Amino acid sequence: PSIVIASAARTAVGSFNGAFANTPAHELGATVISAVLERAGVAAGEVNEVILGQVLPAGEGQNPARQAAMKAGVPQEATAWGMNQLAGSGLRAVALGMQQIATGDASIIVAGGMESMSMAPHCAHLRGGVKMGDFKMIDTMIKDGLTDAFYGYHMGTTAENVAKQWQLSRDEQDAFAVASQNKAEAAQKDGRFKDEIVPFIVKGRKGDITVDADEYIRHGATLDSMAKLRPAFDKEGTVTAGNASGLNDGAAAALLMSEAEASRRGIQPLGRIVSWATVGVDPKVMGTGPIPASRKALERAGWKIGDLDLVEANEAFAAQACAVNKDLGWDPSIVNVNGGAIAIGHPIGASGARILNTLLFEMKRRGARKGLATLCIGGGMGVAMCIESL
Amino acid sequence: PSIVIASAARTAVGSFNGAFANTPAHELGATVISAVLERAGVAAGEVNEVILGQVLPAGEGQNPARQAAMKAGVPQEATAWGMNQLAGSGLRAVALGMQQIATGDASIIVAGGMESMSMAPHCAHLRGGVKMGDFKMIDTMIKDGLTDAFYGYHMGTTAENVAKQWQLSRDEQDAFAVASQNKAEAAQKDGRFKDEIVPFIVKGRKGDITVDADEYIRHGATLDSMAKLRPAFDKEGTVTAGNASGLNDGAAAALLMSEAEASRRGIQPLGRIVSWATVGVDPKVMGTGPIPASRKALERAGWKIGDLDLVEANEAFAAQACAVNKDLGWDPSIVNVNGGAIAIGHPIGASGARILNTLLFEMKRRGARKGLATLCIGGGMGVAMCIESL
Amino acid sequence: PSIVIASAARTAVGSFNGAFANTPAHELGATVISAVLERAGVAAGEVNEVILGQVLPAGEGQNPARQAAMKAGVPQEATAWGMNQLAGSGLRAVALGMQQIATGDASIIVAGGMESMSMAPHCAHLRGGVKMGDFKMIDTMIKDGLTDAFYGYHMGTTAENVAKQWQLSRDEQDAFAVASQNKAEAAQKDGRFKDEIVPFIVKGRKGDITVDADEYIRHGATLDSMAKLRPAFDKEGTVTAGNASGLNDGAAAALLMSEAEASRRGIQPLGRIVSWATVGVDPKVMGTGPIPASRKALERAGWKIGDLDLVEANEAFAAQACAVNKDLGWDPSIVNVNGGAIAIGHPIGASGARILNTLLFEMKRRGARKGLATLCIGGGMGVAMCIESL
Amino acid sequence: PSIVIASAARTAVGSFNGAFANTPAHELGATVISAVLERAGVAAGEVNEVILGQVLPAGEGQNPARQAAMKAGVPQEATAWGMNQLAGSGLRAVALGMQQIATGDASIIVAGGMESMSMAPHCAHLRGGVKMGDFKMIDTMIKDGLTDAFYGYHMGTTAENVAKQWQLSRDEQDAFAVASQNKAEAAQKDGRFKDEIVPFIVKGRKGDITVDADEYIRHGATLDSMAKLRPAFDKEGTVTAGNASGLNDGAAAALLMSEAEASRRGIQPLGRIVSWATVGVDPKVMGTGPIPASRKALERAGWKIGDLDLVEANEAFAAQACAVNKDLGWDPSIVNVNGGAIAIGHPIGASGARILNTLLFEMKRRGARKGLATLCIGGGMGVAMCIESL
Ligand SMILES: CC(=O)CC(=O)SCCNC(=O)CCNC(=O)[C@H](O)C(C)(C)COP(=O)(O)OP(=O)(O)OC[C@H]1O[C@@H](n2cnc3c(N)ncnc32)[C@H](O)[C@@H]1OP(=O)(O)O
Ligand SMILES: CC(=O)CC(=O)SCCNC(=O)CCNC(=O)[C@H](O)C(C)(C)COP(=O)(O)OP(=O)(O)OC[C@H]1O[C@@H](n2cnc3c(N)ncnc32)[C@H](O)[C@@H]1OP(=O)(O)O
Repeated sequence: PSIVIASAARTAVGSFNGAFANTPAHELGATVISAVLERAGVAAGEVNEVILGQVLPAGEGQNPARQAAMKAGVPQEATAWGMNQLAGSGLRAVALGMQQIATGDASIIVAGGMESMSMAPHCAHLRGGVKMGDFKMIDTMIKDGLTDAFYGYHMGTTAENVAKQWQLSRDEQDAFAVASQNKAEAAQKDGRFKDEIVPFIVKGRKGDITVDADEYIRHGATLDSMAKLRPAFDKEGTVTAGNASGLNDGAAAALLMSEAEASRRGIQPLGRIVSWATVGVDPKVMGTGPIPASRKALERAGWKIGDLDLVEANEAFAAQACAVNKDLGWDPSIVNVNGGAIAIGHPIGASGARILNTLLFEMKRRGARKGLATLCIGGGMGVAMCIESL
Repeated sequence: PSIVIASAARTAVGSFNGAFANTPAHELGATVISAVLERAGVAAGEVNEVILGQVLPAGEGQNPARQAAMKAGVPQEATAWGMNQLAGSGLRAVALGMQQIATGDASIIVAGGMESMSMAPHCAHLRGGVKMGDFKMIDTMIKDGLTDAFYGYHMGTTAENVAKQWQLSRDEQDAFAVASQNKAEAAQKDGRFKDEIVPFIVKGRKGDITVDADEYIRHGATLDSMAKLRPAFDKEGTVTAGNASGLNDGAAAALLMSEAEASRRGIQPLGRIVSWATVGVDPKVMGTGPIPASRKALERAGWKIGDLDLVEANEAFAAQACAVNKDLGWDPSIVNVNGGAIAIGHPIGASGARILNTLLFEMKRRGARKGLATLCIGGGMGVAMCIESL
Repeated sequence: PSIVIASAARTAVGSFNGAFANTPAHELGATVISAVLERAGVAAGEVNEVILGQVLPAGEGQNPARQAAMKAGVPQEATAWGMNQLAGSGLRAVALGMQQIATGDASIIVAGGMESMSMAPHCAHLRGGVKMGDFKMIDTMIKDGLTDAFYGYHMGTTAENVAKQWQLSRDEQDAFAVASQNKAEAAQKDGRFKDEIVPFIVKGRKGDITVDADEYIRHGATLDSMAKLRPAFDKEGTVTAGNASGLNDGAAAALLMSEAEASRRGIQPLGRIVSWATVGVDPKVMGTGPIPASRKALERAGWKIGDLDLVEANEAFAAQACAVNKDLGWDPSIVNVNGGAIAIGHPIGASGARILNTLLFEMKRRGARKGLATLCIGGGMGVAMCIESL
Repeated sequence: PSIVIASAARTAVGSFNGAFANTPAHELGATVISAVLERAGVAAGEVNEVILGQVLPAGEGQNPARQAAMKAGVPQEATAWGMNQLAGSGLRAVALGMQQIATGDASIIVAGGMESMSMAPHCAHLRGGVKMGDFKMIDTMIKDGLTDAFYGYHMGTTAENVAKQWQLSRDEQDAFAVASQNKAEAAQKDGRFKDEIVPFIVKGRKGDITVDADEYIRHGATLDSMAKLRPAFDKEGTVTAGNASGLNDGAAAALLMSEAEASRRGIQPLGRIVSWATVGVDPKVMGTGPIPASRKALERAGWKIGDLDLVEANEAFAAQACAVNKDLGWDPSIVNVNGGAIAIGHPIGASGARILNTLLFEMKRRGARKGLATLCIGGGMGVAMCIESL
């Protein structure tokens, strides 16, 4: 069983309280699903199921994955469900949809992730009531999306654990965060984000606004701007607003069918899916996931690391990214070539569906036979997926 | 591939704000995880991945699937995620774990669902700031759990729609409710729930308490007690609190491995998952969900409906319950043999693993060979699984 | 000018989240206004102004004093206002009422206080908009009621400051606390709170409840009960939940008019206001306020301490009550004869009027000619009033 | 007994979330207390009591009046309290101050009001808990300040009710509004608010800002810009954002003492308090309050309406201001000569002292012998004060 990605589409990544400040995630998910179908000329009524990862659904209504699907006119017959591997959420959904087809329980899947971090509420358990005293209204975005459940600290503190263990400096992490801005701003001028991006219409009261640009890419980054920042996590630390990724909005997807099914419908696929994998690492050093998780995908497929021609390794942080870059020892010239999540941004639940899209469209453009996407996960996991263009 | 349910367990079901009014889901989760590990004779350190369905995770923190696994003594090298097909979730995860093994990506999965509706917070988007005027604190249990996202009313109003369609009188709905309470009260006194129930110790400042008994079952439910209430959703309707299920907290799971992997180890499985299916219908009549699902399941197993010896079909509402039974035509004596959710309760994400456990253990207890699990789903779906005893 | 208290009344004092847990303060106030009218034989039409002290009106709506008056049927042509000198309020309002009549601006005043500490809300300033992370919902009872504005600590910490300066042992404070409970119980049992209490009907869906007993008074309070408690404010402190007053709900009032006005109407008044005073003291030892205030009241009356026949000195804390009695040196057997606030409760803005009602109705029953009510006040003040029988 | 206002002062009136956006009301009051002292040449040590009207003190901590007085160096031996008669507050506190001196209980009183509508929190009663279903976080500014407690509608609705009863057109309201702005602008440019205003230093982190101008006053207000607004309260209405006052922050105060005392000190007082009055009306038409209150004040003074040389009548709403002027029939050319609240702003509990400050300083400037200040009050009341020059 060979399961292909016939099409792929992603919204631009927005900035926290930015383009998509008041846009429910499922609206963004609605546009990517319509966009994969439109691109593959498959009608929404041919879609068996919609699998969207999502970390931050509080307030958004029953099963926002279904809410996306219905708004893109996937009929009532089809099915939709969410899931959560935090930041591996959006790429694991592609694996799960891939698995729906190899097991012969669905014919055509649309799988990705969606994320409105801007729209995440504050919350508090108030059923028993609060007999007396102050309490905290909690930011679900931070609590459910960015804080470890086991130690109680921010994910910036787990990338910092990788900065002392691998001895990565404050200079070296500025040289990756600037080099991801530089690579990404080049990309954006060059139009290389055009193909993958499907524009989204933010419906306003005094005028619509079509968003087709990733707005968290700061233009023309020097080094002295990065190296004059103040650590956001430790107070004698090395991770900062500039070498860590952002908080973002965004949705992203891929359209799945068997390889036989694409070629019947006259569809030249972006890739085949050849393997994946998911492993666990010490939570304290959660950024290291992409290492064992790339290894096991690369073993399953039957590929080495030197084989690879193109790689996305989500830059949740600059500490974690460099560490996965070092241990695996692959050519860093082919890694995050149109930049990564520092510059682009990091919409948690969508982000793995993002870097899958960037790789598949850049793989097409440049002529790379073998790609790899990978994402470190909070709690200490890694996830990966080896691709092969036809 | 031929996967088998080696072991299974669940907590008792808690009343709304009752025994587990302050117990986080993942705590209830860890207890059921430890349970199936110990019941199969597999050590936590052999588990590859934990899949928990869960509908209402806001405030609990990062990926409660990982929190339940790590607490239960599963080692950091394994992985963990959750998902949301609403009331279908807890059975869906078992099917999702079956595909990991079938696809050659996991040896051994723990799969089920967990839900604390007690612990679901209220919430509000408060980033913009509220310059003036009231804003709503939104009950996430009601918003994300029980409210249709397209039609804007409760699930119980969809039960009015199904009742109106199927011409199911109030007197009929109350007679299904009282039976389901009478079956469950009978099964409680007779220890038919003891096997599957694993006690949960609620730790407290002032005394540990062991919960080993479903507390939502009302003893000696009479036809008058059901017939004295008012309609809860429609002011000239039929659906009341007596003939719908409640708001509850619990968890439930199953350790899945290939059939061969069980034999090596001397485990006597509680079932082979022969076939599974999920179908979509109109959100207005979401209770009809089980109908196309149970029929597609049966088609995938190559079974006729008259081949089943046992059925658990989830009792969200006595209106939809009566109707699903009416269509499929199976003997109602082999349906919810030990009562259903009206009596036992309806902890949403957990329900699908809840009824599966119930089916598995009565399937063992009476020597039934063929069994089917099914659940209706908000926003217009159903899910279903055949189990066959070894 | 010679001003009399023609009539007085109070609700029973409710326990925190007890009998009045969901009764707005103005509803309690409305019953006492109606009662002082009924007791004097004065019609609501004849009232000029209602003045009600109240510390925690947040969320009750515009000017709760006007709500209470309107509810009691005081005509729209009268006026009403609220005021806040913390625990002084309910007494200070009476003096303020006296001054309307003494300056010829009113003939007929209803004055006192009202408080629902149970109904006091949690709050936060949210107009700016909170960009990110967690914020504090503030208990307005604690913040606006019980915390010193200059030093940041609870009123109980000022009770420790007084326990330290006056060298007041834990066992001395406990014996006082116990004696307060035992004298309150004896008075309650003997019917001594009957004349002052007007019953309050708590209107309830499933039945109305008449509350006519002070429910905070513990029956059979033992010295061992007090002795076993942990210090509530300082870990090597002496002040506990037992030897401090509680958090409580109630209202109390007095109907005033000139002595010649009472004479024409043939009313036998409860008392003439001979004098009153308010003084400040250091916030840190706020419980000492009654010292300077009572001395100043007595000076203004032309009375010696030895001339008093009965005293209500409010029992915020055993520590401060003991300091006060020690310094003034009045005969302790004439002070809080029927118990005090440790036993009865401390509904802040209402307590001044509460202990005036107690003073006035014991004065009448025992035939005492000369009386004095006094209270300490948060932020460092006291208030005192001298009453003589006609 | 003759009471004089020896001195007076006010902060500039701040725009809602404008200059004083994060300044607690007691900090504004502390600056005005300091200023009346300095302007009278009276030391803070000689103050007996501070009395500050305030409607919205939730979350500011214990008795903000005491907080203001202490910050101003008023010694701990003095006393301070707050009161609430809504927009009547800041004036009635002055009459209450007078009465303290008039009955021989104090020699020296600072009295007025302070309000921060910007700092007023949102709130909710959460003590019992919220077992299920949505609940509102209530804007305390709207709930406690601006909503009628009997009818449940905003004060702007009482204004409409007055517009309809007095048959006041939109065009007439708009005219009056534009006249208020144009007159306030003129008075501001010409320096007429300089004497009354004390500057307030907003303490910053990146620099202090000195505020000494009333920032709500729109410069170059056009009739067109009033006329184009949509009714704010009634969709076929008349009352708009433009012909209503605003939501504002500010404080104001007067230092009082006897006339014989000011003579001893050699103070030339701003005025003698000759009479005051407060009267109730129907809540539905509360804007009319000033009518019977001014009449009652004039009758107490022994004055005819035509004896007045200057008047401040608060402009809560153009509709009610116009009705007041119609029924009383005083020359509109002597009313709100420097504009009113539509232009200047309406910090509720501070406004009655705000307009007293404007009457007094204009009375001084023009040599006007007889004045009157009056306000309407939510819930159906009025307050008025007569002032004579010495
Ligand atoms: C503001 C002003 O201007 C004027 C003033 O006068 S300042 C005074 C204002 N009022 C105050 O400061 C209130 C003082 N009291 C308090 O703050 C609170 O009651 C407190 C903090 C001291 C207690 O906190 P709490 O969490 O509500 O505990 P609470 O339930 O009341 O009692 C604690 C325990 O002691 C027990 N207890 C209470 N009173 C007791 C007594 N008299 N004897 C024996 N046991 C007692 C209770 O049963 C409870 O036992 P359990 O936990 O096993 O059930
Ligand atoms: C409590 C008591 O006892 C006594 C009393 O007297 S009650 C009186 C107390 N106060 C009140 O009742 C408050 C009355 N006012 C309000 O509640 C509010 O200001 C209001 C509801 C009327 C308006 O509030 P809002 O929703 O924020 O609208 P707001 O932004 O202030 O104004 C809307 C428009 O009016 C316009 N506006 C107002 N005056 C204008 C003028 N002179 N020229 C041009 N435009 C003007 C603004 O330009 C604004 O346009 P934008 O949308 O482009 O910004």
